Amino acid sequence: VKPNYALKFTLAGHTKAVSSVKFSPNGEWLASSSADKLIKIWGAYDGKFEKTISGHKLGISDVAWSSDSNLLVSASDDKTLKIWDVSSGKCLKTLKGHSNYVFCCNFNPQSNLIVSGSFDESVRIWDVKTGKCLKTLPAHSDPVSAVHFNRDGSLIVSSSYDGLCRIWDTASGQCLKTLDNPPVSFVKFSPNGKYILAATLDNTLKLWDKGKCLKTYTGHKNEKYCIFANFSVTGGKWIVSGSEDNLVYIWNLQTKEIVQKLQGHTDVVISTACHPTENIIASAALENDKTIKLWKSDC
Amino acid sequence: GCARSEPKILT
Repeated sequence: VKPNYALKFTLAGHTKAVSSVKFSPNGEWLASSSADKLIKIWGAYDGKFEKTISGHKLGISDVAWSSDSNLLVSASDDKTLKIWDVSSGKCLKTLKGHSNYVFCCNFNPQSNLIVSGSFDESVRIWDVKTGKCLKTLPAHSDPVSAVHFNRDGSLIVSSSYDGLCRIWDTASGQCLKTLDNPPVSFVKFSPNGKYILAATLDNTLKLWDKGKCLKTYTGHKNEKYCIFANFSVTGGKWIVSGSEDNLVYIWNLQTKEIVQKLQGHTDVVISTACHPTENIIASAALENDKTIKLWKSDC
Repeated sequence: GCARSEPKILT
């Protein structure tokens, strides 16, 4: 039992490396960010280009949606985040305070807060309404590669090149858990909150419960980039990630076997995303490629 | 040009 993702659409238009793609929670849209300093919005089901959003002064490493699908936040080498009204394309707020590139970002499920991680080694928590920084966590001793909230916003998980994954109490700022030593290049909670998936730059993904690793997925290449990984849960239960051999890998969540590889890109697949209700994967690639692809499966 | 699209050099 394996999925049968097949290519349906190629979303071309960025003019440099794509950095991150995300489906909107309502399923209607895909947002992408790129080194070309733009964000683009695309139809999730037919890949139709919808709009270009502009204003960052340097390349963008991440983008993320608010719960209601009405706002985006982006993280840029310009040391700022920006909050966007996706209807109008306008920048509502510029979040200033990091002292080096902002690398990763996310809303909480309430979407009154944004969390960011930076090459400055900190995690910052921001008020969406005022754009003010509410907390700066001295979270890591090297760049922060990922930050994500759990399902009720009560926890944040962060990962870093310093080899640590840390779970934080949002409200108190306290570190509740620290999860060898390879750089941790990506982390996220599962769609239900109960697990975390972490990538390390030794070509390994791990599913963690107790502070214990329950599964390890390997076979792909990941020694250089902060590649997004995902749980796919609309059909069969898979783990999905890009890879530095230019493929999308899909693994069986429970058996850990590779069940499909998707071939379309001519550079590192930096980012993948899984649609919230249909079996659709978006993939995006770096400078030699510059495209996003939409793939669909019957399971 | 962004941080995500530049490699973390190991060795």
